Amino acid sequence: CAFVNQPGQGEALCGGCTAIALFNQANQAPGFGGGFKSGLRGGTPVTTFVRGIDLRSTVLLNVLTLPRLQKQFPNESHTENQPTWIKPIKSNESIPASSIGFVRGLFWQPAHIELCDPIGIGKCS
RNA sequence: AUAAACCGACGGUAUUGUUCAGAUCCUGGCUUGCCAACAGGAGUUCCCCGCGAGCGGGG
Repeated sequence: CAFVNQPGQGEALCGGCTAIALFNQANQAPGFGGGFKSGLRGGTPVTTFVRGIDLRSTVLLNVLTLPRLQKQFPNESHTENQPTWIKPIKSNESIPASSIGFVRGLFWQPAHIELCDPIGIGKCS
């Protein structure tokens, strides 16, 4: 990578270009090893999305109807519908599992990282 | 001056040792190469000399 790739893609990042980085890192990438974790599907998980003629149609076409939604994660009673950031990961060795819930699972980001202070008016790298 | 540019897939290695291809076997029997023949035939032979139809001496 250091040999074959262009430098300076990481100088400066933005609201979008960063948020996307964070989500992508949490779900679709396996970094960084060494006592970090990747969740929940695993590492290198693959996505499958139905596509439409327009982003609008597309984003909806992959939304889950309330009952189809209800069938998969209904149990609810042991719900947590609170993101890692709203309510934190319960520290170490837990276990509990299977009670992740409708929301807290999809936005499950276990990177456990504090994004540095924002800066500047200039181009996104 | 192009997912380009700058850019080794690199180094070390016996395929080795033992081994008759052997013993037996007629290619045998029958045929013609015969008939005719003066080695005929024809003096051009190119140049110099000497003595006269020709004769010598020279290349």
